[PDB]
Amino acid sequence: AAPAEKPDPALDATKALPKALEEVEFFQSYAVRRKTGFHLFNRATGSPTIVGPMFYNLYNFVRIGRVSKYVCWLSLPLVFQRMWMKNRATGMEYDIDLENYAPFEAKKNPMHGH
Amino acid sequence: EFWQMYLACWPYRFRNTVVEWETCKAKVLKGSVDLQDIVDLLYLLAWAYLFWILGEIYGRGSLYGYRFDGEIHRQEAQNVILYKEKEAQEMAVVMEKLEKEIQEWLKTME
Amino acid sequence: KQEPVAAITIRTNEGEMGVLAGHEYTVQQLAPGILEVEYEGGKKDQYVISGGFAHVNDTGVVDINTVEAVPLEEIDHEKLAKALEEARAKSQSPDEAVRIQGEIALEIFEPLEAALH
Amino acid sequence: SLAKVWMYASWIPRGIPKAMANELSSAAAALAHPEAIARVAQLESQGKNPYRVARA
Amino acid sequence: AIAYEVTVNGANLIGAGMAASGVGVPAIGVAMCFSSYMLAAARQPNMSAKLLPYCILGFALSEALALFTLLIALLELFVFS
Amino acid sequence: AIAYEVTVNGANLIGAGMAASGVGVPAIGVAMCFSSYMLAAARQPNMSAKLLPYCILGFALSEALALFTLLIALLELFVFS
Amino acid sequence: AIAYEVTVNGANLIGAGMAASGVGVPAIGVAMCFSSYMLAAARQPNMSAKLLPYCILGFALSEALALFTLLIALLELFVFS
Amino acid sequence: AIAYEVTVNGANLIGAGMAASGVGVPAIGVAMCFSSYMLAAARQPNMSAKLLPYCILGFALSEALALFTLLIALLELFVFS
Amino acid sequence: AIAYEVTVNGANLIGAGMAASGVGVPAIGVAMCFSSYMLAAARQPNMSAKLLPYCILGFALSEALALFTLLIALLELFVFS
Amino acid sequence: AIAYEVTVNGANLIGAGMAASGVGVPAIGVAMCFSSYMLAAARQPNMSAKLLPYCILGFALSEALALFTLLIALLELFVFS
Amino acid sequence: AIAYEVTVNGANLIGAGMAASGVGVPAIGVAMCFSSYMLAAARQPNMSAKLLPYCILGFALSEALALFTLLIALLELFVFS
Amino acid sequence: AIAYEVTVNGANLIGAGMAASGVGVPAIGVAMCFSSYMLAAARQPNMSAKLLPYCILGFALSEALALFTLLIALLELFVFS
Amino acid sequence: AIAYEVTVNGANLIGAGMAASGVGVPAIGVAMCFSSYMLAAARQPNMSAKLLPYCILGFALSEALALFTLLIALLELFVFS
Amino acid sequence: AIAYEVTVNGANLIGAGMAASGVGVPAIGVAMCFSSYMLAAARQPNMSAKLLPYCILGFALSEALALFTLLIALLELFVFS
Amino acid sequence: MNWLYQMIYYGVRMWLVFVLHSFSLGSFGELITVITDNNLIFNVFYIGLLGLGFI
Ligand SMILES: COCCOCCOCCOc1ccc(C(C)(C)CC(C)(C)C)cc1
Ligand SMILES: COCCOCCOCCOc1ccc(C(C)(C)CC(C)(C)C)cc1
Ligand SMILES: COCCOCCOCCOc1ccc(C(C)(C)CC(C)(C)C)cc1
Ligand SMILES: COCCOCCOCCOc1ccc(C(C)(C)CC(C)(C)C)cc1
Ligand SMILES: COCCOCCOCCOc1ccc(C(C)(C)CC(C)(C)C)cc1
Repeated sequence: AAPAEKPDPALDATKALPKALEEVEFFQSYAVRRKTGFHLFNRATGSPTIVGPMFYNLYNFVRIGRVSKYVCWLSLPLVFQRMWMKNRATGMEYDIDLENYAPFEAKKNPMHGH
Repeated sequence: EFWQMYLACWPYRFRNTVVEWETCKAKVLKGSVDLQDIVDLLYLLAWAYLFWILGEIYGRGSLYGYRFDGEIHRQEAQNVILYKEKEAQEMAVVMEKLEKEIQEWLKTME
Repeated sequence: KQEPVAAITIRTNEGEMGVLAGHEYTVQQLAPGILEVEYEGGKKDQYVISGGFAHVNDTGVVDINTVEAVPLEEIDHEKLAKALEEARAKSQSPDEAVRIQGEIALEIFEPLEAALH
Repeated sequence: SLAKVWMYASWIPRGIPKAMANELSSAAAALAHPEAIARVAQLESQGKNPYRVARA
Repeated sequence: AIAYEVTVNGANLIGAGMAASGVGVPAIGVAMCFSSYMLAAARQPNMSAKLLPYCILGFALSEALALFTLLIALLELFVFS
Repeated sequence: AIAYEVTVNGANLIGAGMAASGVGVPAIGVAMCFSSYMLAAARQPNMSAKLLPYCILGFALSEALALFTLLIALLELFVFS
Repeated sequence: AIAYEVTVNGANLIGAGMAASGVGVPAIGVAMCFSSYMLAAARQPNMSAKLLPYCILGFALSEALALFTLLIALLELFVFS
Repeated sequence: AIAYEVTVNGANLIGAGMAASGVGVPAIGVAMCFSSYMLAAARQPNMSAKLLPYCILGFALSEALALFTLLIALLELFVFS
Repeated sequence: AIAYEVTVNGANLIGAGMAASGVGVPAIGVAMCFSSYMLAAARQPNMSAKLLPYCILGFALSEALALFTLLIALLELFVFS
Repeated sequence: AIAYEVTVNGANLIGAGMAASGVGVPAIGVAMCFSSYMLAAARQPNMSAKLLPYCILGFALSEALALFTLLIALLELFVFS
Repeated sequence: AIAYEVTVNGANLIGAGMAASGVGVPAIGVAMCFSSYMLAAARQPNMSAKLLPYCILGFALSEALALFTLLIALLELFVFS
Repeated sequence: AIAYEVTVNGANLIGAGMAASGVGVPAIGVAMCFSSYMLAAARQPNMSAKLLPYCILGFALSEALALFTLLIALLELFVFS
Repeated sequence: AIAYEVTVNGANLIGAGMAASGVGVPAIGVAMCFSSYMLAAARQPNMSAKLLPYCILGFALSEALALFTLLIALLELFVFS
Repeated sequence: AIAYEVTVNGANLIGAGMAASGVGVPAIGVAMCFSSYMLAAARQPNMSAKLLPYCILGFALSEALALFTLLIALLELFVFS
Repeated sequence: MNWLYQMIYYGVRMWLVFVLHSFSLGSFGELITVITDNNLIFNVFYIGLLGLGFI
C-alpha cells in the first residue's frame, strides 16, 4: 500500500538488442574476404543470390572448428547411398506372387490387423 | 600442397567455365575454329559420352541394363487389350440382361 | 486580420487539405511549402510559408501562425535554380552537419520548383 | 526481347548447380592457404592452368 | 449405361435459404455509404449538398444487388413446382 | 430413361438455418450507422441535429434487408407442408 | 413416374445448428456500438450524455436480430417432431 | 464395376442460391468506391471533378462481376431442363 | 405415394459442429470492446474510470450470445439420442 | 466388396455456383485499389500522374483472378456432358 | 408408414471438422486486443501498466471461446460411440 | 422399426478439408500483431524495446489457435481407419 | 457387414468449384500491397524508389498462393477420369 | 440391425477443394506485413533498417500457415486411393 | 484451480507445438525428396550443403 519505489534501471530494456547486434556484427566480421580468388555465380539477371555470399562466413567458422569439421561429414556418404539405392528400387523386378501375398505396408491386410 | 591447390583451383575453374563456353560459342558462330580447338572439343565429347553412359547406369539403378523391358513386359499391353475386349463383351451382355430385367419390373409395376 | 474568405487550401505532413465554412475543429502541422487562399470573389492568392500551425474553429474563424509568408510573385525560378544543385551537393557530401541541410533545402525547394512550373 | 526470353527460359536449368559452385568457391577461399591462392592467381596471370600444374 | 432421372422437390426450398444467406451482405455496403456521407459532411458541411446525390446513388446500387438476390428466392417458389 | 419423383419433407427446414445465418450479417452495418453518427456528432456537435434523419434512415434500410431474410424463414414453415 | 415420400427427421436437429451458426455473427455489431461510444466519449466526454440514448437504441436493436435468429432454433425443437 | 448414369434435376436449382450469395459480395466494394470518392471530395473539393471519372469507372467494373455472378443463376433455369 | 420415414441418428451431431463454428465469431466482437477501451484511455487517461461501466456491459452481452450459441451445441447432444 | 460406378450429371452444375460465389471476392480488392488512387491523389494531386500505372496494374491482376474463376464456371457446362 | 432407422457413423467427424474451422476466428481478436495495447502504449508510455490488466483480461475470456469450440470438436470424437 | 447401420468411410477425409479451410483464418490476425509493433515503433522508436515482449507475446498466442485448428485434421487421418 | 465400394465421378467436378472459390481471396492482399505503397508514396514521394522492391515482392508472391489455389483445380479435371 | 460399410472413393477429392480454398486467406496477412513496413518507413525512413528483420520474419510466418494448409491438400490426393 | 488449468493448457500447448511442427516439417521434406528423386535433374544440393542446414 503506497510503497513509493523509485525506478530501477536494471529492469529496463536498452541493451538486449544492442548486444544481439554486437553478436551479429561479430559473426559478419568473419565474412570479410579478399578480392583474389573471389567468384560467385549470380542469378540469370546478374543479381546476387541469397545463400551464395553467406557461405564464406560459415566455412570460415568451420575452419576454426576442431572436431565437427572432421566428424560431421561422415554422414554425407549416406546421402549418396540413398541416391543410389532409390534408383535401384524405382525399377526393381519382383515376383508377382510374392507381391500379391506380402505387399509392404498395404491397407486392409488382415495379417497386419486391419 | 596438392589439397590446398586443388581447393584453391575451384574458383578458377568455375570462373573459366563461362569464359571457355563464350569463346567456344564465338568460335562456332564466327567459324574461327582451328585444329587444336577441334581436338579439345573431341576430347570433351569423348568424356561427355562416357559420363552419359555413366549417368544412364546411375539413373537406371542397374549396372547391366534397363528393367521391365522385354517381350515379357511388352506383351502385357496386348493382354490388357484382349482383357478389356473380353470385359466389355461380358459387361454389355450383363448390362443388357439387367436392363431387360429392370424394364420388365417397371412395365409390370409402374 | 479577420478577412472574409470562401475557402483555403493548406499543405501538411499528412498531405494537402481543404478548409470550408464550419470545417471540423482540427489543428495540425503545416509542411514547409506553398499555401492557396480563395476569396469569395472567385480570385486566388498564393503564399510561400515556412511551417506553422493552423487552427480552424467550428464557428468559422481560422487562425494561422507562421514563421514567414511571402507571395509566389516575389520569388523567381532563376535564382531558385542555382540553389537546387547546391542542395544536392550538400545532400551528397557525406557529413552529418551538411547532409541534413541539403535535405532541408531540397525539401523547401521541391514544392517551389513544382509550383513555379 | 529474345535475350530476355532465353534468360527466363534458362534460369531454372542454369541455377540448379550454382549453389554448390559458390559453396565450393567460398570454402576454397576460406580453407585454402592464401599462398596457394596467390600462386593460382600468379599462374592465371601467366596464362597457365593451375589445376593441370598441380596434378603434374 | 442406365438412365435414372430424379426430381428432388426438396431442392425447391434449400436454394431459397442459400440465397437468403447473402441478402444481408449488401446492408454493410449500405451502412458504409451512409457512414461515408456522415463523416464527410461532419468534415465539411458545405459539401453535404454536393454528396447527397452520391449518397442516394451509392445506396440504391448496393440496394439493387440485394433486391436481385432477394428476387431469386421469391421467384424460386411461387412459380416452380 | 426412368423417372422417380421424390418429395424430401426434411428440406422444409434445412433452408431456415441458412436464412437465419443471413439474418445476422446486417448488424455490422446497423452498428456502423450509429458508430458514424456518434463520431460525426463528436467532431461537430452543431451538425448532430441535421445528420439525425440520415442515421434513422440508414438504420431502417439496413434493417429492412434483414427483415426480408427473416420473413422468408417464417414463410418457409407455417404454409409449406 | 413413381412417388417416393421421405421424411428426414434428423434435418429438424441439423437446422438447429445451422441457425445456431448465425447467432454470434451479430455480436461483433453488438460490441461495435459500445466501441463507438467509447471513442466518441474519449473525443468529447461532455457529449457522452447526449450519445447514450442513440447508443442503447443502436445496441438493443442490433441485439434484437440475434434473438430472432436464436428463437428459431429453440422453436425448431420442442414442438416439431 | 457397374455403371449407373443418374440425372439429378434438383441440382438445376441449388446453384442458383449459391451464386446468389455471391451477388452481394461486390456490393460492399460499391460503397467502398463511393465512400472513397466522398472522402477524397472532403479532402479536396476542387479535385471533385477530376476523380469522378474514376468513380463511375471504379463502380461499373466492380459491378460487372456482380452482373456475371447474377447472370449465371438466371441463365441456370430458363434454358437448362 | 408411399411414406418412408427415416430417423437419421448421425444428424444429432453435425449441427453441433455448426453451432461450435458460430461460437468463435463473437470473440472478435468481445476483444473489440476492450480494444476500444484501451485506445479510449490512451486518448483520455483519467476517463478510464467512467468508461469501464460501459466496458463490462458490452463484454457480457457479447459473451452472452456466445453462451447461447454455445448452449445449443451442448443442448443438442447430452439430451437428444 | 461390390463396385457401383455412378456418373452424377446434376453435379455438372453445383460447382458453377461455388465458382460464381468466388467471382465476386476480388471486387473488394478492385474498389480498394481505385480508392487508394483516389485518396493518394487527393493528398497529392501532382503525384497522380505516376500512380496511375500502379492502379491499373493492381486492378488488372485482381480482375484476372475473377476472370479465371469465372472461366472455370463457364467451361464446366457448355462442353462437359 | 414404414420406419427405417439409420445410424450414420461418418457424422461423428463432419461436425468436428466444422468446429475445427471455427476454432481460428478468435485468433484475430487476440491480436486485436494486443495491437490495441501496443498503440495505446506508443501513444502514452505512462499508461503502459494500467492497461496491462485489460491486456490479460482481453485474452483470457477470448481464448476461452476458442477453447469451448475446440472442446466440442475433441469432445465430439473421443466420447461419442 | 428397421435399423440400418452405415459406416461412411469418406467422412474420414472430407472433414480433413473442412478443417483445412479454417487453418488460415488466424494468419490475418497473426500479422496484425507485427504490423501494430511496426507502426507503434514508428510512432516511438524508444518504446520498441518495451513493446517487443508484447509483440512476441502477441504472435505465439495468435499462432497457437491455427495450430489447434491444424491438430484435428491431422488427428482425423493418421489414427482413424 | 457388407461393403459397397462406390466411385463418384461427379466428385471429379464438384471440387473444381470448391477450390475455385478460394482463388479470389488473395486478390484483396495483392491490391492491399499497392494500396499501401500508394499511400506511403503520398506520405513521402522521395522514398518511392526504396519501397518499390518490397512492392512487387508481396505482389507476385501472394499471387503465387493464388496460383497453387488455381493449379489444383486445373490438375483436378484434365488428368483425373 | 444390419450393417452396410460404404467406401466413397469420391471423397478423396471433395476435401481437397476445401483445403485449397483455405490457402488464400493468409495472403492478406502476408501483404499486411509489407504494408506495415511500407507505412513505417513512410513515417520514419531512418528506422527502415531496424524493422526490415521484423518484416521478413512476419512474411514467413503468415506464409507458413498458408503453406501448412497446403500440406493437407497435397497429402489428401497423391497417396489416398 | 485456474493454476492447474493454465499449467495443463500450456503443457499441452508445448507438446502440440513441438509434435505438429516437427511432423509438418518432416512431411514437407519428404514430399520435396520425392519430387527430386522422381526428377534427378533436381536431386542436387540446390540450396547448398551448409546454407539450408544453417537456416
Ligand atoms: C531477437 O533476439 C532478441 C533476444 O534477446 C536476447 C538477449 O540476450 C542476449 C544474450 O546474449 C549474450 C551472450 C553472451 C554474452 C557474453 C559476451 C557476456 C558471454 C561471455 C560471458 C562468454 C563473455 C552476452 C550476451
Ligand atoms: C547466435 O546468433 C547469431 C547468428 O546470426 C546469424 C546471422 O545470419 C546471417 C549471416 O549471413 C550473412 C548474410 C549476409 C552477408 C554479407 C553477404 C553481409 C553481405 C556483404 C558481405 C556482401 C556486404 C554475410 C553473412
Ligand atoms: C582423331 O582426330 C581427328 C581430327 O580430325 C580433324 C578433322 O579436320 C578438321 C579440319 O578442318 C579445318 C577447318 C578450318 C580450317 C581453316 C581453313 C580455318 C585453316 C586454319 C585452321 C589453319 C586456320 C582448317 C581445317
Ligand atoms: C551432347 O551429347 C552428349 C553425349 O550424348 C551422347 C548420347 O549417346 C547416346 C548413348 O546411348 C546409349 C545407350 C545405351 C547403351 C548401352 C546400354 C548399350 C551401353 C551399356 C551396355 C554399356 C550399358 C549405349 C549407348
Ligand atoms: C458435479 O457435477 C454434477 C453431476 O452432473 C450430473 C450429470 O447430469 C445428469 C444426467 O443424468 C441423466 C441421465 C439421463 C437422463 C435421461 C435419459 C432420463 C434424460 C432424457 C430422457 C431426457 C434423454 C436424465 C438425466
